Order: sequence, then C-alpha cells, then structure tokens
Amino acid sequence: MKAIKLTGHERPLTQVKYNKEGDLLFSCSKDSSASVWYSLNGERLGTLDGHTGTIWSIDVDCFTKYCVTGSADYSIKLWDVSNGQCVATWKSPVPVKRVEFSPCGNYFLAILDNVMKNPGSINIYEIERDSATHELTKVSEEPIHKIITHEGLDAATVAGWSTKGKYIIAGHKDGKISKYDVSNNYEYVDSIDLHEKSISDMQFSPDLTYFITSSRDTNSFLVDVSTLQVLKKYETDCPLNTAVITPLKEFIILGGGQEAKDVTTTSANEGKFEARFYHKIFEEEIGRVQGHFGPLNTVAISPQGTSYASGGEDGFIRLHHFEKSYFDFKYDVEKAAEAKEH
Amino acid sequence: EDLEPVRNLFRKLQSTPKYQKLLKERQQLPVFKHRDSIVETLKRHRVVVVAGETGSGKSTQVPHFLLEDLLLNEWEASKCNIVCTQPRRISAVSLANRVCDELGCENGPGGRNSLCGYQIRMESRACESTRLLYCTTGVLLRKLQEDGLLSNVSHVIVDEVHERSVQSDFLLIILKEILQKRSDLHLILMSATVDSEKFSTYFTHCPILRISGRSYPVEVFHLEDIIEETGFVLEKDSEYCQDLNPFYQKYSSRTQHAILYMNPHKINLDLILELLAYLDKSPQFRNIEGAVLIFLPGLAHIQQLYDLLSNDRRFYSERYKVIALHSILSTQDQAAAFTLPPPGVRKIVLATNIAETGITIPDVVFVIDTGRTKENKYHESSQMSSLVETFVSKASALQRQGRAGRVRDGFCFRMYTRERFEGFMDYSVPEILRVPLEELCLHIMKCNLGSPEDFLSKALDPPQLQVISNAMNLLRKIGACELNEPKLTPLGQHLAALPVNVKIGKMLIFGAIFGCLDPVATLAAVMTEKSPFTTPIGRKDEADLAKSALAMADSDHLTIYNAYLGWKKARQEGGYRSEITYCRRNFLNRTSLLTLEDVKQELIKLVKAAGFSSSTTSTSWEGNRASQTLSFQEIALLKAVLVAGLYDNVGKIIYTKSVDVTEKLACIVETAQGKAQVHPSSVNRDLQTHGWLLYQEKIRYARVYLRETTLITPFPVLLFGGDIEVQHRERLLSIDGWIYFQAPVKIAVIFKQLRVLIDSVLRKKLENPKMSLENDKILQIITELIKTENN
Amino acid sequence: NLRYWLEEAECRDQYSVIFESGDRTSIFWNDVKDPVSIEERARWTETYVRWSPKGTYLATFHQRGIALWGGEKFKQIQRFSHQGVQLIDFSPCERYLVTFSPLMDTQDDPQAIIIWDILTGHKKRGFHCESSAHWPIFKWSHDGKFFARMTLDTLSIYETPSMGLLDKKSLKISGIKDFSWSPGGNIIAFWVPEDKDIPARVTLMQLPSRQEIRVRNLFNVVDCKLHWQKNGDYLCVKVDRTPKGTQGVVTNFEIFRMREKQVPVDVVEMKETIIAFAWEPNGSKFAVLHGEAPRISVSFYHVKSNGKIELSKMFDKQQANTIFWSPQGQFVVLAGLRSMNGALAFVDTSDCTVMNIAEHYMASDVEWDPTGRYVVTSVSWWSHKVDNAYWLWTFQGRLLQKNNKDRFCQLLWRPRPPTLLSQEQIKQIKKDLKKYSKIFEQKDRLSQSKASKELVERRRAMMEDFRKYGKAAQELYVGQKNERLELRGGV
Amino acid sequence: QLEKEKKELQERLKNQEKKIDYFERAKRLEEIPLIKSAYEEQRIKDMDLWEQQ
Repeated sequence: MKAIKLTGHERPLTQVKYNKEGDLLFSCSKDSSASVWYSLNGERLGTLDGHTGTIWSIDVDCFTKYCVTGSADYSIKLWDVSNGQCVATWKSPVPVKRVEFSPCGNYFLAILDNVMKNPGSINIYEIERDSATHELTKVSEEPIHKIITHEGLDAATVAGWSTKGKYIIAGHKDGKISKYDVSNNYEYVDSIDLHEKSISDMQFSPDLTYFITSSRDTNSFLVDVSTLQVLKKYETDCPLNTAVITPLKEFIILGGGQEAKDVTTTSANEGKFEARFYHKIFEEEIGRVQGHFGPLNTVAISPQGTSYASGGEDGFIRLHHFEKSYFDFKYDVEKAAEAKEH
Repeated sequence: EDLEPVRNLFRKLQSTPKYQKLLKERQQLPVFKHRDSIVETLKRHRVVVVAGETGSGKSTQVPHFLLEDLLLNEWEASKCNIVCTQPRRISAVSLANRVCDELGCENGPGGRNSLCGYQIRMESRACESTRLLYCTTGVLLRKLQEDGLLSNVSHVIVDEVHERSVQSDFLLIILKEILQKRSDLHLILMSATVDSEKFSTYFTHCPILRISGRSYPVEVFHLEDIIEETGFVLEKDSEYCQDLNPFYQKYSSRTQHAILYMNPHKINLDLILELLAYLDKSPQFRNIEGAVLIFLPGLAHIQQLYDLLSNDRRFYSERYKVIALHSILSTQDQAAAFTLPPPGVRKIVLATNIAETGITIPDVVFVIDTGRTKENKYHESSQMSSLVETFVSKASALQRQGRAGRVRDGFCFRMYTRERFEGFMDYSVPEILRVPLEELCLHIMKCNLGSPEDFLSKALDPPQLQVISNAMNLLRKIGACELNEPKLTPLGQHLAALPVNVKIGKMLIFGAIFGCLDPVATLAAVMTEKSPFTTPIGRKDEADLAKSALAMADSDHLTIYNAYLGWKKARQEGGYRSEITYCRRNFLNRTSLLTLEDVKQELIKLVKAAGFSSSTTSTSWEGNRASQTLSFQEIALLKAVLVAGLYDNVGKIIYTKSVDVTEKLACIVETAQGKAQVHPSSVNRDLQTHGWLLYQEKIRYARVYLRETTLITPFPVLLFGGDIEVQHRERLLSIDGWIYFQAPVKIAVIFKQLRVLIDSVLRKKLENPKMSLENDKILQIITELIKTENN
Repeated sequence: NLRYWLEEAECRDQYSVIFESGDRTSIFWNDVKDPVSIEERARWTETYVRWSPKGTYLATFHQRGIALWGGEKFKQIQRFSHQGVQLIDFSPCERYLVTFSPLMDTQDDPQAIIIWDILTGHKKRGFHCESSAHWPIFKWSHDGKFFARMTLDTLSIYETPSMGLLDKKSLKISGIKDFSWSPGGNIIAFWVPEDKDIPARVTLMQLPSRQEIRVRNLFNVVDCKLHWQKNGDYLCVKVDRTPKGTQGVVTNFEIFRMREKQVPVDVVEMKETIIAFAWEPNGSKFAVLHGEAPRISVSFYHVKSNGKIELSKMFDKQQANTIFWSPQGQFVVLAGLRSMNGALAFVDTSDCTVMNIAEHYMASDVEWDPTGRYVVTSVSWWSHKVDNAYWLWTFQGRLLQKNNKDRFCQLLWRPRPPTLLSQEQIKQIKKDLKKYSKIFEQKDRLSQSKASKELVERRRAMMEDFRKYGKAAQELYVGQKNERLELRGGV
Repeated sequence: QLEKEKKELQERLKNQEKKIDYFERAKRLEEIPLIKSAYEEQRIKDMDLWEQQ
C-alpha cells in the first residue's frame, strides 16, 4: 500500500468512517469539530462546527445526505453533508459515546454513557424522510425507544445494527455482547461473555451477518449474528482499540497499542505503532503496517476494500491505498481453489 | 518558484472581513457542495469536464477552489499559475472583478497584491502576485505562440466550451498535443450544456463532474401560450393569415384557429406589439423591472418594428427607450444597449444574432425570440458571401433564451410553436467551419503545427479540403505564404504577429514602408472597429446628408478618416464642448472615436515593435497637422496603400448613362466573382463614373452589396495588383487576365519592371524591418509616380 | 534472467515490467493462478521504461539522464547525461545505446542523435538532428556492425567499432522513401518512388561491398512497404499501383528469394486494398488483411510442395485490423486494436483454423511470450480512458485474468531468448511423432497435486468449513428475509 | 455430434497447449548450463576489458 498523512485534528482521533461509495472519509477527534475528506487524495472537503466538546462518534447515512455525531458536550447533532450545516440537535442527560444509522437510514442509535446516576442506555431515534430526496421531514425530540442497561450487564459501550436492521448488537463495559430483537420492541434475546476487559470496538462485515469485537484484553473474536456463535479468535499481545473485517480479501485489521509513558523512544523506533493484518479464516498474523506515533484508536476500511484509514492518539489520520501485491496476496491452497474453478 | 510570499498573501486575504462575508455567499452556490469532489478529481485526473447550468457558480468557484487548494495544501506541484479562458471580453473582465472581490482584494484585478487578474485584447490587468488569470481565448492562443508549451502555466481552464467557437476548438487541438508532451499540465473543460460526453471521449474518456444546478430559471412561453394570454385575434384579411395535433385541444378555439391559420413564413409584428403591451398590463409582469431583448433576422425587420413602436400611441411615452443592436451600427450606438435606463423606463433592445453570443446585456429580463436569422452562406464557385438565413437551431434558440436568466430569473417568449421548436435542427451548419479559414491557416503555419490540411483534419468537425485550399490560395495571393510550400514568407511572419485581418496587416506594413503609418493605422482601426457614423432612428436622411458633407476623394475609408480628423481638431481647439457639438452635428459616436484613437496608437506601437519605424524626418504627420486638409498627393498615397492591402477586393464600375436625371441609379460593379451593387450606406452609392472600386467586404443580403468603397486610379493597381501581361500588338495591359488598361507598350514594360524593383526593396525591408529606406532611389521614384497620376 | 528462470519454484511463465500499480514501476511473474508482484518501486521512471534486447539491463528514463539499471536486485550501474531525450533504444546485440532528443537544449548542440557505448560507458558519437520520420530514424544492422541514416539525396553508412564512415564515403543515391536492414549478413532493402527522370524501384543492396545486387523497377506506385522475413530468407514487397485515374487500384505482393540462385522473384498476388501483411515468425507462411468488404477480409498463404507461395485459405469478414503472430509460428492473433468491443480472434496454423474469439474493452497494446505460450493485451491511459487494464490469456482460448489498473501506463514482458538451439534439440521436439504426449505436464500437475499436502490439509479444511458456514447463512437469509449475502458492496 | 466434436477439439487444444509448454520448459532446462558457461566466459571478457581500459 501507499500511505499519506492527513493533518487537521490537533487532538487524539476518536473515529473515522467511509461513506457507502467510499469516496468520502469522515473523522472526529477530541477537538469539537469533525472533518470530511476526499478519500482519493486526502484533501479536506470541509468541517462540521457546533459542538463544544470532544466528538466521540460520527456516522454517515446510506445516501450520504446526513451525518450524525455524538458529543462529550451532552448532545447529538444531525448534519447536512452538502453544506455542513447542523439541521437538528438533541440534548442528552449524559455524554454520547457512539452513534450509528440503521442500514436504510430511517433510525439511528446512540449510546448514552452511564454517568453520575444514569444507568446508561441505547437510544433509538427516527428520521422521517421524503422518499424521493431523502431529506428529513420530521424528527421527534424523544427517542422512540430506550434500551436501558440490561439486568446483569454493565453499560453498553458500542452498538450497531445487523442485516436489514433486524437486530441491534451491543458490547458492554464488562466484556459481554448482547443482542436485541428490533421487531419485538427491542427485547433482549441473548448474550455471550467474551473478554476480560471492556469491549472497545465492534464492527460488521460488509453484509452485516457477522461482526468482529476487540478489547484492551488483547483478544479479538469474529461472531455470527444469528447464533452468536464465536467463529474465529485472533490472539495478540497488544491491547486493542479497534478492529475491522475487510471486503474483497479475507483479511481482518486490528489496531491498538499501549502509550509509552516513562521509557525513552529512539528516532529509529519512532513511528512504529502498527495495524496488524490477520487472515480471517486461518487466524494467522500476515502483516504489520507501521506509521503511527501513538496507539491506533480507530480503523475504517472502504466498502470497496481498496483503502483503509487509521486515526491515532498522535492526532493524525493515515490513509492507505492498496497495491497489486495486496490484491494478489494468497495462501497456496487459495491459489489452488481459485484455479479449480476453470 | 517560492510560493510562500503568495501563500502568506492569501492567508492575509482570508482573514479580511470582505473575504469572510463573501465566503458565506459562495457557500450558498450549487458548485460549492461539490468543492471537495472537484478538487479530489482534479488531483487524480489531468483532464476533467465540469458540466452544470449557468449560475451554478462554475466560472467563479471552480478556478477559486483550485487556487485555494494549490496555495493551502502542499500539493507536489512546485507551480501555482491558473489560466481561465472566456469567449467574451465582458465575461473575462466581470468574472475577474467578481473573483478578485471574493478573494478579499481591495485594489481590484491586477492591483498591488491581487491574486486574480484579467487579460483581453488591448487591456491587461495582472501583476507579479497574480496566480489566477481570466483571459479571452485569443489571448491564450497568442501566449501559445510565444511559449508553445505554456511552460509557466500549471492549469488551463477552457470555459463555455458548449459555444463551440473556432478559437475554442482550435485551442482544444493544441492543448491535446501539449498534454501529451507535458505530464504536469492539467486541463479543465467547463460546459453549461449536457454534451460533456463528446469532450470526455475526445480527451480519452476523461471524468465528467455533473454539478446539479438551476440557476436563474427562464420561463418559456410558446406561440400558443402567447396567443392565449394576450387575447390576440388573427384577422382573416391580415397579411399574417395564410386534425390539429391533440396537444392544442387545451387552448381556446380562438388560439387553435390562430395556430392553424397563422403564416409560419412571416414574423407577426402586430403580435409583438400586443405582447409588449401585455407585459405592461399583465399583473404577472407589470411590477418586474428589466429590459426586453427582441431577436429579429435583420435590419429591415428592426426598422419595421422600430417604426411600428414609434408610431404606436401605447409606446410614444417617456416610459420606453427603444435601441437597435445590429452589426452595421457604430460601437458607440452598440454601447447604448449596455446603458441602464432611468428608473421607471422600460428599455427595448431590437437585436440580430449579434446579441446571441459573446455580448452580455446585464439588465435583460424579457426575451422575445422570432426563431429567425439571417445567415452568411459562402459560395466557393463564386467566392461570394450571400446573406440568406431561415429558422435558428435549437442550440441558438436556447442561447437566445439564456439572455434572460443571467443575473436573475427571466422570461422567454417564442414567436413559434412548441412543435416548430421540436422540429428545429439541433446545431447550425458549420458554425466554426462555414467561415473563411485564412486567418486560421496563417496561425497554424505561424505556430509550426504542420500543414493546415493535416492539422484541421484532427478537428471535432473537420472542414472541407476545398475551403482550406481556397484559404491557402488567398494567403499565397497576398504574399503571406510561399507559392509551392505551406511556409510563411517574411511578410506572412509579420502578418501572423498582428492582431488584425491579413489584408489590414499588409496595409499597416506598407503604410510603414511608404512612410504613411499614422493615417494608415487610423484607417486600419476604422476597418477593425465599428463605424463612428451613427444613424439614429427616424433621422436617416439627415445622417446620410451629414456623412456626404464629410465625403472625401470618393472614398468611404477617407470619409471616416476625415470625420476622425475633424473630431480630433474639435477636441484640441474647443475641448469637451466643441467635441460633443461636432459629434452631434455629424451624427458621430464619441465612444467609437475614442476606441479608434486607442486602437490606432496600439497598432502603431505593434508595427514599431516589429521594427517598422516611421522616419523621424516626416514631422509631416506626428507634429500638429490637426489643422490641415490632406493634400492630393497624400490622398493618392493612402489609396495606393489601401490597394496594396485590398487588391483582391477590386471591381470595375459598370457605368450606365441614365436617360432620366431624377433616377438615382445605384452604382453597379463587376468583380472577379460577378456583379454587385454599392451598399446604400456608402458615399459612392450613386457614383456615375468609369473606373475601379476597391471594397472592404462583399456581402449577400437580398442582393450582392459592396461595403466601404474607394475609387482607385490605374497606378495603384499596376504597382500592387496580380500578374501583369503585356499585349504588345493591342497596346493593352492586363492584370490577372481580366483588368484591362490602355497603355503604350513601353509604359506597360515599365510597370512590369517597377514590380521587380518593388518586390526586391520590400523583401529586403521585410527580412530586416530596422533597415532605413529613406535614401532608397526605388521607393522615392514609386512614391513620386503614385503622386503624379492625377496631374 | 536465466538463473532466476531456473531457481524460482513456479509453474510456469514470463516476467514483467508493469507501469500501473501504484504510482510505481512494478515487477511481476506469471504464476498461472495470478501474476504475483515481486516489487513496486515509486516513481522509478519519469516517462517510460524500456528493456534491453535479452532483458540484460533495464533502460529507465530520468529527465536528468538515461540510466541502465543492472544487477539482480536493480541499481544504476551506468547512466548517460543527455537531457531533452525521449527515445532511448539499443543496438539489437546489446552493445550500444542510441539516445535522441526531439527537444533541443544546449545538451545536444545540435548533436541530438547521441550514441553511447555500453561496454566502455562512453559517448562515441553525436550526429546532428532530424525532422523525418518514424523512430528508429537511424537504423542498425543485425550484428551491430553497421549503422545508417538517409539523407534524401545520399545514404550515409557508419561503422562499428568506433562509428567511422564506411570506405570514407557516403552513397549518392537519390529519392529513397525508406530503408530496412536484413536479418541476414549483410544487406539493406530500400526503395525509390517516381523521382523526376527515374521510375519507381525496390533495391536490395549488399554491404560492405555497397552494390545494388537486385533492383526491380515497379512503375507508377503510390506507396510500397518492405517486409523482411525474420531470417533474411525473403523480402516481400507490398506494392500499391496507380492507373491513369490516379487511384490506389490494386495491391501486389512480389517476393524476392535470397537463398536461391541469382535472387529469383515470386510475383504472387493481385487484390483490392491490402491494409496489413505479416510473415510467419521463423518460417515462410503469411497472413493478409483486405479492407472495404465492408468488414475487414482475411486471406491466408502457405508454401506449395511444387514451389511458389500461394493463397490456401480465407475466413469471413471481421473487426481485425492488426495481425500479430506467435514467436512459435503456430498461433496468429487477428486483433481489432483501438475498438471499444470486441475484438481479439485467435487462429492455429498450418492450415489456419480459428480457435477462439475474446474480449478486450478498449484494447491498445499487445505482446506475446518469446516462446508463444501466453498473450498479454493492455489498455494504456495514454491511449484510452473508459477501462484501463491488462488482460492475460493462454494460447488455447483460456483467459487467465484481467486486472483493471487505475491510471495504467504500460506493460512490457522482459525478453527471454532461447539460450541455445541445435539439430538435436530440433530432433527432440519431433520425438513423439504427433498423436499426444504425456511425459512432462502430467508430472508438473502431479507436483502441483503434491503442493496440496502436508500442513496444507488443515487449511483446506478451514477454507471448507468457512464456505459451508457461509452457505448455511446464505440459505437461511434467502428464506427468512429474501436477502443475498456478499463479500463486497454491489454495483 | 456437435458436443463430441467440441470435446475432441477442446482435448486436442489442451494437448497442444501442454506440448508447447513442456517443450519450452524442456528447452529452458537444457539451456541453463549453457547460459551459466556463457556467463562465466562473459565475466572473464568483461574483467579483461576493464583491466585493459
């Protein structure tokens, strides 16, 4: 791959996202404005200004019409992507740590942190849209449902929707994953106990039928939506902040790291926080890609599988375009089976 | 190039309250939503087509986003210099002013520390800090003659490519060749129309960025809507009266009857008067301030409608200002169309296709399109232009419509049905191609781009080889190209460097050689610019009589020169009041006369820069002679230099002795391409003598007319004409086998030998322009001979 | 080149030579399953990259001087300071490099054709600039003994080792329209149209003797093209003749025979508008294309057992404009290059029979394996921009892959000449007499079958278990909610 | 009959492909020792030429 470095944020990155066609990249950080970048060259398209606190989460709808942000300033905002204006704000009694649109763009969930005495919860909001322009017509000030921290779990930290929005999957501060049935008024269906530490990320495969978890306990699990069966385990010696499933190739990208603190780093050893690529099916580390000056906090892959971006505690985003050696990377039994076709 | 001073200047400009205010306005433009996609596509691709409607902000914001990105982002380009071409002078100037304002610049375009500038013919407003240049297409083409790779340019933007002008298409061929040689050059093509696929394909299927944009909607009323809304009744005895498509069943039986029985072959001027009266009565239009632009096929219909408006009691009030806009009018009378009317006064502009492209009247809100034109047809077999034009193309009608909608929402009233519009041809026959190609062929050879034939074969729409051959034959006859090879002569090299027609360029160079550059540069300016003679509506006979009172030596060229001399005198002796009084008395446009002075001084500067100095010893024209009438000897010399430039435009007067003293017979002239009449605007209209007429142009209207004529004597034709044959037995001298003079055989041989002497002196002087000819015995004898012909 | 061809494990083919993936000049093998990337080097060339004739050096253009990149892991061993250069080509025997600047500088003054000796590393000559015509404007002999250029009124002949002037003379012959060196020692074919007093002719001239050994006047010709057979055995001339209507009325083929006593001439053909001709590589058959039918007609020619070369087969009219033969003689590509679709058709020979017809959307560029196993075709971004790709295909009628490439510049195979050839090798090629054989390929397929075993089995099992898991979910989802699972976001 | 001729053609083509590939692989294997010998001779000549220069 070739990498270039985007600078805009002077503060640690909290989330990067591609849009559905993979030509724009959205990012937020501990600063109070989010940025939008062309994913072709890393040019900055513009910024989203209005929050007064760290923005923890950003998401962009399937039409690339609105993006939504969740903030430490106790608010969620909805933004119109074409002019960067805020079109709706909801106030929250607690910080909002994560936001995600449903696959068709009519709902978004927001994770409300369990602070002060609030037990925390996943709020669901409805955006009624014009069926032609996908512009909004109505937003309600209330969520249409609140999944309060389930009895026996700690608060959710991450959540996303499965295929067609039929389930919400969540990860919690006690290393558990839980599942909620959207048709049945978001009722609790099941949970599994995976990590010894909090779940720090959870991301979906391209069809939304399986997902990948990561934790600072150094492990990552590939998990099936319908059964919650664990399919694969990637075992590392590194505390993980983030993980993704790649399209096109059978790869997994993991990212995290431990801040240096007291030990001296030499100029030879500087810039060596890496993303690790694993083969998805064989569970084997196949590469490490250097370039960051602090832990990786977020990774995102384009839906075309042709680039990936990572945002660091160093305040940079590295944007990576894959090359021919990547596309042709193949185990011998994979070459064999791809040729067996003809 | 250290960009850091210019980056620091731009960062300072961004901090200005002016930039921050206009940035909020820019963010409302449709193109601004595509800013990051435009910039990212331009980083990935060397060629990009940017398509979107007029008013979407392309011409202002695409060059601005590119300038912003190249200065703020460390792009690996070591260079930031952007050129944006415009077909129209007013667009280049107004866009540069607008973008300079949007950049927060205080001094306007080309001011100290201005990042934006413009360059048009005779006017440059750029400085060392200028990184965005708006220019006319023909300014960039001249820069390509000086720097064939555009080595100092990083980005070229060709705007309005949908107008498909000769200069735009020619520039696209050259830019395609430069893009093969230079990997660092980027090209942007900006279009208002949806035929972006043709440009994409021509540049190897390059990306098309479609900007969704309204901007400035023109509501369109067809003939059926106009008849319905106006209540117009087609009278059966009217000269406009000659299964109706189920489409018309929604209109009243009156409108259906009017559509069925209206003569599609006549312009209904009564319906235009009712439509104009409807715009003032209708609650929809009564409160809308703006000018009306009426497209008419030619001057006769402009006159007929002007007379109808002037005689109709509805329009007799100080509430209307009727202005004609036709190619025949002076640059000052044409400039009146751009003047804003007083508050509460409706301006009505009666125009031909001259308003259809390249000219912007900013206050036009209403367009009335008759759907008709008159078109120039060139007939190769006759070498004659004829004016004969019918319905416009769909492309032309859409450009007429888009005269409304430029600065605000507007209205277009089509004096033809929707069905009639749907049946128009999409494009006019060879807009770029139907014109003569000699200036294009000369420019191809000047740029060493190979043969004109092989080069023009690469066009989007190649012209016929016979048109190229005819154009090359004219360049050979002028002496601009060698006889057997497509190579420029020393004369051709000088002609190709001058911003004027080859015939006028030859006249200027000969004017310098014969040491008559000052009067000849005035004549050259007169031939390139609009006539300073105005014919105000309703005052034609007084204007024609005033022109006849200025008539000089049976020459329109010298009559206009005499009018200019009398204006220059009036300005020097009596200042501004005398100047205006002279212009008013003689029906002259003051603005046109100022432009003629400015063009004259620049033509003199260009000819002097080519090394042709006027001798310092002819204090005869540079010193204080605003007080003297031209001597007869100076008139003979000026006619001789006119013949040297225009000899290909000579004709024999057919003198017919009138039986009746009261019949002013129009002067008839036999040219090499057949018989023509002297145009009614010429002082020689009623010329009743044997002799030879020089003319500037031969044009077909209802008849073939010769425009801007000069009576010439034999010696100019014998010295500067085409091939001399001597018929020793008949005592006849033939020029080109068809111009006959009666001469003693010895005199005929003298002229044949004098040409060899002329060509020898001219060749030496054209190869070395700085060489003095003051003591040249040959030039002195030729000048003496020309001065003796009428003694 | 040769060593790597032995040591490396796969199975089974050629080395590239790719401009395109990424902003990098890049190195690949042909591993049958995919081309595998060896390296991708960022901005290696500043314009175009060129191989040496045996692939020995890579000639890389840098705008501050042409470089010869050598050694196994690639570094500059030699670099030649000439700017304004765009043409950067070798003597066919790898000993000398000729550089030409169409952009004058003060580097050339005005010696724009500069000849560099690779063995010394020195500029031996400069020759003053040129205006006409196609590159190479200055043409070498096969051995690299002689080098020459036309002045229109005089042929100048220059001599290896020091680039002297042959006989201390230049040959005063007028009206030459082009000249082509023979592969055979040592002969120039050149030709003159109607020049004033002189009717048109084709001349065969021997060097260093400098004698017009066979001249034939052709009479009243619009153009001619001089096509050597690859060993120097024959010169075919393609001749377009003119009647009194001033037309290119008929194309003739007239074939000089150079091994045969006193150079006899086979007049062969008479036909309408011949637009292409190509010889069989290393052989004596040929293929021809005719225009205006209204699709392009194809004609096939073989040598008779009674002597003469003659038409033997034809096939119906098609989109093929370019005839491109295999170095192994048998396979010929009939290609409609610079067409949006189709346009590649494939013929096996003797007795010319069509094997296959295939895609290549906007095809520009075409090349073969030196031994004829693989065809590669490409779409340069200099030529076309609606797809940009390389297409890789096996002689049979089997596509290997098509790989789109983002701003694709160029593809060239690394040259690989057969290292030695002899009568016993030519005998071993005939050993199985014609029927089938089963000695080598079945063993390579058995080796490939072994490559599915020993730790491999656990991974085969994993792949399998994954495809099954996926089919199961695939089924359920189609039934429960009518959804089709995928691994990349659909168009 | 069409299917049979198509199968026979495909088998003939596949056998031709294998024969050409195996012939070229065999030629290259037998050429390797000659290429090595030619490289040693060339290396000696290049060394002698360098010493002489």
